[PDB]
Order: sequence, then C-alpha cells, then structure tokens
Amino acid sequence: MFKQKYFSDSTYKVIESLTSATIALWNKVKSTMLPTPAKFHYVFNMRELSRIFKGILTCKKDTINDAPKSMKIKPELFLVGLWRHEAERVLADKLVNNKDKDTVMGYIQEVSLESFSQIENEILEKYSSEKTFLFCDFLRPDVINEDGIIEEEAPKIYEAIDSLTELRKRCNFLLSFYNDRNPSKKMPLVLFDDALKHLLRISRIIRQPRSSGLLVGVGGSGKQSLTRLAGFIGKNLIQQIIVTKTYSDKDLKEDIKKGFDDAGHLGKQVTF
Amino acid sequence: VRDNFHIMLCFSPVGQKFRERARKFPALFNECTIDWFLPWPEEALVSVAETFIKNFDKLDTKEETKQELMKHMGNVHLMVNEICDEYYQKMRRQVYVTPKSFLSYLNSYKTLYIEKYDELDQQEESFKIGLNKIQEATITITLITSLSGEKDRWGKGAQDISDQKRKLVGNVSLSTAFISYCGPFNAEYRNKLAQQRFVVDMKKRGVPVTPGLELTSFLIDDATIGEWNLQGLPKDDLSIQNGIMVTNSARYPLFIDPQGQGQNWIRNKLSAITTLSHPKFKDMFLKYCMESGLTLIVENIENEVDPMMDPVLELSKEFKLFMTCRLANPSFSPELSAKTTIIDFTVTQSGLEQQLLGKVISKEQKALEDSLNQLLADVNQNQKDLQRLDKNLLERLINSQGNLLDDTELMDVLNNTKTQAKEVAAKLIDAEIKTKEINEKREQYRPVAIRGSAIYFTMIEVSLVNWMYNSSLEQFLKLFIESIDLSEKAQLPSNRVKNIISFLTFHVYRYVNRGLFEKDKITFILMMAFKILTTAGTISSGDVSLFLKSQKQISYLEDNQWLNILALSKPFFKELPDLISRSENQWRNWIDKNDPENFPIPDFAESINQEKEIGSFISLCLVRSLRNDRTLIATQNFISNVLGKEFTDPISYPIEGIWQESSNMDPVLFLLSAGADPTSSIDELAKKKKKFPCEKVSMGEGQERVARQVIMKGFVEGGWVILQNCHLGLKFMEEIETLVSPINQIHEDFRLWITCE
Ligand SMILES: Nc1ncnc2c1ncn2[C@@H]1O[C@H](COP(=O)(O)OP(=O)(O)O)[C@@H](O)[C@H]1O
Repeated sequence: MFKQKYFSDSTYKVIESLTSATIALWNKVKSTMLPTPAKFHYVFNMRELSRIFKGILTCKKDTINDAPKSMKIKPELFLVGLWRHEAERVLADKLVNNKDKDTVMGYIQEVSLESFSQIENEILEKYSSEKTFLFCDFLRPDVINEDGIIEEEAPKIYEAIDSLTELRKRCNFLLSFYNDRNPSKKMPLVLFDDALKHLLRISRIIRQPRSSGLLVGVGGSGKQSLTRLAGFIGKNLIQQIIVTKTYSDKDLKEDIKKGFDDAGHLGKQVTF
Repeated sequence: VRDNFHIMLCFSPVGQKFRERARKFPALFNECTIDWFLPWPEEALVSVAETFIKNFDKLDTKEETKQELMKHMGNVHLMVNEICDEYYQKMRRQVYVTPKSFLSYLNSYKTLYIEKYDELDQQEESFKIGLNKIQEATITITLITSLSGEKDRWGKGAQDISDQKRKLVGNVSLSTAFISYCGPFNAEYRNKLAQQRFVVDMKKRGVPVTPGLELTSFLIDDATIGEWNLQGLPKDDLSIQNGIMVTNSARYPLFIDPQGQGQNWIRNKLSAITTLSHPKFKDMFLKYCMESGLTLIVENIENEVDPMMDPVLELSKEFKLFMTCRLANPSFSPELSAKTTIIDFTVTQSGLEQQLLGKVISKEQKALEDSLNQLLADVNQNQKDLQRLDKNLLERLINSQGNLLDDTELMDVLNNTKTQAKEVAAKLIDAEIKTKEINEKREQYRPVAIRGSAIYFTMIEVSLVNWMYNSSLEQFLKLFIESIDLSEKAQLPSNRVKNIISFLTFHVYRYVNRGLFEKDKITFILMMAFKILTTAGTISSGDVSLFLKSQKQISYLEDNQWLNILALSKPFFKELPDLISRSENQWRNWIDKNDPENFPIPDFAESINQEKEIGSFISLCLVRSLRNDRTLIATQNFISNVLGKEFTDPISYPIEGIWQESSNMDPVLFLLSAGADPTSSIDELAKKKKKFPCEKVSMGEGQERVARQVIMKGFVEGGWVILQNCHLGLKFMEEIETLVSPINQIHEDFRLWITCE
C-alpha cells in the first residue's frame, strides 16, 4: 500500500507505529475487559485485527485528495482520523453499557497520544476531542444532480466528511424516494442522531465484500425497519422466508437456490 | 456467490434460546460483526416529541412551556418502562412496550386535542355569545336577575376552562396517556399508581395541571353510557373505562377475558361469527370479511397464531375486526403487544356483588324487580328530563339569537324553566325514596352478594393450586340461582336472609368437594374461612402470614421447642413469654396432656379466649406456634366453629344419586388415582337402570375415527359410551366440545363418561 504515493516523508514511520499501536490496543483491550455469562460474547481473537486492516485498506488515492476539504487538515490528519473511526467501529460497537464505550475511547485517545508523539496537541485539538469527527459514508457526499436522468452518475463511493445537516436532508430526500418506490410502504421513520448512526453501521457491514453482521436488540429498536432502506440504497435484493401452514424444509432450499443464482449465474447483489 | 451473498441476522437479546443457540453453532457469532442497540435515551425522545409537536403546535401556542412539554413527555415514556418492570416483578404477569405505542399516543394527543379544542371552544365561543348577550342587554338598557346563574355560567365556565387552558392541556395529556398506555393493568395500578405517578411528574416539572381527574366525565356523554348499559355493559366504573378504551380504537384490540364480558358486549353492542380453527375460515371467511366487511369475530386465541392471521392484520374500507382470548394470564409475545391494544376484563369482586345483587333481586321475588325497574326507568327518564331542562335553557338562549327581550313570550319561557325544575324536585324526592327503600331491599341482600363474591374469589385461587380445579362463573351462577330456588322463601324475610347465608355456602362447598382430592380437602375449607373473615372481621394479612410462617428465656423446654419460643416471640405475643409463661406451675402437665386445646385450656388469656370474635384465631396462632403436632384437628375445630360443624363431616357420593345430575348434554369426568377405578360400578349401574351394556373406546393412536363413529351411533340411538385414557391422545379432546352442542341434535338418554389423569 505504501509504495504508491511516496509522499510520506515522515508518515511512513507513523504508519509503522499504527501497525504496532493497533497491536498495543489489541493487547490492552483483550486483557482488560472479559466475558461473564451476562456479557459472554465479549470474546477477542486475531480476526478483529484483520477486520481493522480490511477497513483501513481503501482509497488508493482518495485519501490524498484533502484539497477540497482542507478543514485544518494535514494529509496525515485524515489518515489518523480514519484509523480512529476504524478502531471504533471494529472494537467500540459490541459492548452493552455506554460506560464500556467511554473506557475504550479513553484507551484509544491514550494510545493515539502514545504513538502520535509528534503532533499530539493537534490531535487533541481536532480529532481526539469528543466532538463529532469524520463520519464516513458513501452516498451522502456526492449528489446525483439528476441532470438528464435521475441516476445521472454513480456517486463517488469511497469516503465522506463530518456533517449532520446535509446527512439528514439527503436522508429525508431518500425517504421520499423509498415512499414512491414501494406501494404501501407505510414507514414513518423518525431520523434522530442515533438512528442515523445505526443506518451508517448497517451500510458499513452490508457494503463490504464478504461481510455480514449479527444485530441484537429488543423489538421496536427498528433494525428490521432500518435494513430495508439500507438495502435499497445498496441496490441489494431482499427476500424473507414465509412459514406455510405446514412448517417444513424445502422452502429454505429453493429460496437459497434462487439466491445463489441471483448472486451466481446472474451475479446480482443480494441480502438475506 | 460468497462474494455477493450478504447475510443480515437480527435476533432478540432476551428469552432462553438465543445464548445456547449461539453456543451450538460457532461460526454464527464468529464471522459476523456484532452491534448493540440500547433503548432510546431522553435526548432522542424529546427530539421525536418536537418533531411531532412542531407540526401539531397549531392551537397549543405557549412559549417557555412547549420545551417543558416535550421534556415531560419523554419523562412519561421512561416511567411507563418502570411501571412495566414493577408489575412483572410483583404479579409475575408479562408486560411490554414499543415506540410504536408512543407514536400512536402522539396521534391520539393531536387528534383528540383538535377535536376537544374545537368542540369545547365552540362551546366557549358560546360562553362569549353569552358575553355578547350580556353586553347587548346592558347597552340596550326584569330578566337581568333571572339570568344571575345564567350570566355566572356564561362567564365563569369560559374563564375556568380558559385560565386553566394550559392545565386543561395537561388534562388532555393525562387522559391520552392513561388511554394509550394503561390498558393492561389491574385496579391497584390502573388509576392510583398511574395517577400519582403523572401528577408527581407534573409537580416536579412545575407545569400547571388541574386538580381532579374525572376522566370518564369529560370524555363521553352519559347518553351513550346508558345506551350501552341497555346493551349489557356492566354499570360499574371499571367497565366504563373499558368501554372508553374500546371506543378509542387506536388499533384492533385483544382482551384478557377470564369471564366473558367483552364477548357478550360485542355480541350485543352493534352486531345485534366464525371460529379460528376451520378449514373454510382461513380462506372463505377472510375474503368475505376483507371484501365486504362482515367483522369476522374470533374467540380462540391461545398464544398460537396461524401466521396468515398477521399480514391480514397489517382492502375494504367498511371492515373492522375484534378478537379475544379465553384463558387468563397470557404470555403474549412482545410484538403481539406492539400490534394490538390489550385490555383486561378480569372481574373484580366489587362489580361482582352488584351483578349477584341484581340476580337475587330477580329470583327471590319478581315484584322487587318490578318496583326496581319501574322506579329506575322513571328516574333515568327524569335525568333525561333535567337534560331536557338544559335543552330548554339553550333554546331560550340561542334560538332567537337576537330580540330575546322583544319576545314577551320569554316571560312564559322563564316560567317554563321553573316548571321543569319542579318535576326534578319530584325526582329529587325519588332519589331519597330510592336510596332508602330499594337500598334496604338491597341491604337485605347485599350481605349475601358480598358472601357470594367472596366464595367466588376463593374458588378462583384453587385453580392456581392445581390445574383441573377450573370452572366458570356460569356454573357458579346456576348454582346460586338454584340455591335461591331451593330453600329461600318460607316467610319472615330477614330470617330467610340468614337462611341464605346458611344454605348457599354448603351448596357451593359440596359442589367443589366432589372434584377435590384428599390432601386438598382440608385446605379448600380453610381458605373459604379466611376469605370470609378478610372482610367482616378485617383479619390482618400480616397476622395471616404470622399464622402461616414464623432461647434465652426458658430452660426446661427443648431446643426444638426454643426455636418455637423465638418463633412466637419475634400484639401480646411479644408481651407474655415472661414470668407469666415461665411460671411452670400447671402448664407442664398441659404440654404433657394429649389434646391440649380442648380440656386443659390455656388460662394465659382466659377473657380473650372467652370473647371469641378473634379468640379462635388467637388460640390457633398459639396452637401452631407451640404444638405443630396437633395442627390439623384444631383446623377442623375452628372450621366447625366459625362455619358450623356440618362442614367437618363425612360425604360419600351415591353414584345412583350422581346419575340424576348428568343430563344428556353434559359428560362425567373422572380424575382418578393409582389403584382405583369406578368402571365396574358404572357398568353395574348401566345394567341396573339402563338395560344395555355400554360401548367402550380406549384412547391411544389410531382411534379418533373409531370413537367418532361409535359416538354417532350413540347420538342416533341413545346408548352410553366409555372413553378411556384421555391423559394421552389429547388431539381428539378439543373436537368433543364442538360435538356436544345444541346444533347437532342428539337423541335423549345419551350420556358420556370420560376418564383421564
Ligand atoms: N425509529 C422509529 N420510529 C418510529 N417507529 C418505529 C421506529 N423503529 C421501529 N418503529 C416501529 O416498530 C415497528 C417494528 O419495527 P422493527 O423494525 O420490527 O423493530 P425491531 O426490528 O426492533 O423489532 C415498526 O412497524 C414501527 O412502527
């Protein structure tokens, strides 16, 4: 990955320090916080390190294009912000109480200061601050603009920046679209900050090649409602199973056959 | 295919199966990412509140109070969460919540607020029309003192609903909250807990609210209440709020229905039916109701849903649907709470004594009901005559809408008002003549009703002691009405009231004993005694628990005994273990003597034992705490005392006598134990009175159709059938209830005999 830009006069040593600081974070978090039968799934291995990197490895040159934003951004700043958002979304998700979250973010800030012993005040000013930073998204940042046809051009896909207004406005835009796409949609979805974040997370998992995500939560949390939009934006087809008067096995088999032939021979994108 | 087959799994966090399902299959939680969704915090809820109040703040204009409104609404939601938790904690009855109900609650708030705002403010516009009348009369200037109360109402009613208009907004909020959320709750939690809860929220919030609930009064006009009371709605409070709750009809409802008030009410309310289990129902009845609106009632929910029921639930615009359960204490899924409203029609004893009061007034002499319904119809019509007075006032006030004064006939109109008040005075007198005479005619019987209700709520709880001790209210009603017929009237009506109290108790008592088991014989009578005394004698539940559950001082007695000294030690129980009890003069013989209670009575409290109003219960607390060995005969003893020795006496059921009970249209069950069967005796009787041998079918596998064809032979002919071993092969049982019906006619002399375990 490194030998493409060659513009990292000092960011190479940093990049290696990221390779080691992910490991330091892995050691600390894996040691510290454990599974108990009320938090039994608090289980850590080497998979999550691979997932962290799999998230990092993107934007062969889109990271370089800081010039449009330059929001007090050095090229490295965007990179460490990407590191932070990545580590959060691969480690600071599957935890039950918000306090547990608060301690992992404290760990992250401490480790970032540890490695980043050369611009530490800048990170403290900008991204280590608890204020919202670098919400990463794919469909909001670019607008189709409906020049000659509605889907004028496929939006740029790799990255987005932090903002909440245009996020909600495009979300409401899209909600109207989903209303007229589906007859009798009947979906009064209320979009508040946490709901926006949850849709973002479903996007993060659904998009990735060879990914999937278990979603937990009491009924009414809306996950089943949220995923419909999250799939429509990603162009993925969706099908559910119907339990007939006789509950049996063949329905599963024929449905999976159709699913593969959508994702195989035809090669379309699907979801389950 | 693996590159383009994403899998989205969404599980519950609660229940039983999720955790060991995860343990069963490693790859499931292994490969997939994991994400939690916490419940919404207060910031989200106030955000939703303002998103829905911005578009709904057309009439509710007040700066510096809106923000507190949205805050307090969030507070209400967080609270109904806690109330849910407490209900499950104490009563072990499941309750759930969803944001959908919060949205529906906002819908109700907006809709009924615009309705009541516009309606009551057209009435307040009419208060201002009264101001216009006063102004035009004054500027134009006999009648001005005649309209003293009239101008007072015209001013003060508007000024009250207006200056308290924000407090009335609060009242609307309290009403719509109590509607939307407090459906499935029992009488302790329904009003009391929820009301103190909401008003403390309002006091802490410091937003203004009006004193006094009166939820039913300013919701529905009493004319429709009376109309329903003709349609079989019980005349008491709880049924009133229940009827309101069905009226609002936020979504299709689902009743917890131990008795059947809702089924009869809907059967009468506007209808004057198709069961769930029917091959035609799933296909035929659905399409008829869905394309022509037949209303499709259902009456057999048992937590098991044919999935096709649901997507029908959520397109004729002339179609509704009410469906209800039977067995109490449901275990409905969280989402079945998300879709439909839930209402509990668990009868309280309070309404129960009025219903039994009405039925006894019926059967004891119809002339009492003649007087009752006569005066009741008269006074109901006189309430409507007060309403007609109000109509006359309104006519006097706004029919002319100008030139009232030039109408000198207004003088006659004023006199007419007076005349109507005069018949109200007669009605006023009738309110006295009612509230004593019928009341004493009811006071002769309302003790009885009290006893009846007590008895019923006793025999409810034995069902929880063990299944199969389950019976309706209807059978109890037949027994009650019969008892009145059996022995009630001789002469000397007060003495016959005492004879009610003697006879009804024994009749119901024996009826339940016929089903009871040996080890539960003593217990049912014991519970009956307590439930009798929890109202009249006001026996403390704390003292009951003292009687159920429970050393430095004394030296001779045993450590096994000293446990009991500390048991009794912790009113005068903690006052007489001292030198009084430690005299050790003559009570050593007493503790040695067998039958301590009877001949060598304790003289520790001779006067207290003498009084006997509670002295029995005192003696028994003593007997249990000292000598648990001889508990049971003492149990028989005070049962004989407080209830009569007739109860503590042998019973043996003459099978020839029992046959007289069995009509053709009811079977005979048999809850047997090991090493006992009446089959030989049943056959013997069937050879004695009946002249033919019975036919027999043993349950098992592959015997349904055999049983059915022999039953059809019995139907046409009139023989007897002996089913056997119903404790397995239960799929045929549900069919039997449909078979034994008035529809499919049956030849006389046909009996059925059932045995099971
Ligand atoms: N964010 C939300 N705002 C309003 N209503 C919601 C929201 N999320 C869910 N609901 C309600 O809950 C119902 C079920 O949603 P669902 O997606 O099944 O939640 P879950 O997956 O947690 O069961 C929906 O029909 C909807 O009315």
